[PDB]
Amino acid sequence: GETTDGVYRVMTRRLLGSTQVGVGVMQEGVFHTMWHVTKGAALRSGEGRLDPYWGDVKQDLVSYCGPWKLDAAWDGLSEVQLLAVPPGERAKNIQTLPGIFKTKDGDIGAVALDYPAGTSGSPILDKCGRVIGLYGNGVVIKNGSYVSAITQGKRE
Amino acid sequence: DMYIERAGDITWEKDAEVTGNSPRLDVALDESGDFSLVE
Ligand SMILES: COc1cc(COc2cc(C)nc3ncnn23)nc(N2CCNCC2)n1
Repeated sequence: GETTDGVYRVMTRRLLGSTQVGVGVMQEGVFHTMWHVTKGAALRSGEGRLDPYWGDVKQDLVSYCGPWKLDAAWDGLSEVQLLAVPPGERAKNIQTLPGIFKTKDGDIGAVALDYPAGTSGSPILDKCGRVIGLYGNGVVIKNGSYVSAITQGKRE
Repeated sequence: DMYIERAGDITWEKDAEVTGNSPRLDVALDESGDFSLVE
């Protein structure tokens, strides 16, 4: 199948038409997305099959064909870019300064950017182009707007 | 059956659109992976 590095749409035909349930990242032969996008199910890449290899519902992450490869981290200081991939619309970079989720287990970056639900799993980048985490697990705040965590896994 | 379609190279774009605010929020993470606003 298509093993090429880059950002990919996740699509289903089980609803009406072809529907974008979310987004993902291919790197070093491994496909990375959020657990709530696939719920752990297998994926088709043309003739090709992708099988789930690692996942955790609490981190809300899943890898396919191999272990989690994305290890870069927000430095706590700089702007970043959401490589947003909205349903039926073209990829598109958005630059933002992250906010903070304060938790009982320590602090994580947050991106206050609003997109449809099927944008879930769109990658966040640092200035060198490295993926620091996935967009699309977070909270709805006062306004009615959405804030996502910068969700990142661990590389072995 | 779900399937994947390539949508872009992962690069930083100079003169991307710059927007969004940067809230500092207190949040809880449950066993199901749901974040919630703690106030
Ligand atoms: C792009 O990723 C996502 C994921 C989700 C997940 O769905 C919901 C629904 C509700 C009722 N409250 C929620 N609290 C946290 N997530 N969450 N929702 C959205 N959005 C964008 C803004 N409009 C629509 C909701 N985007």
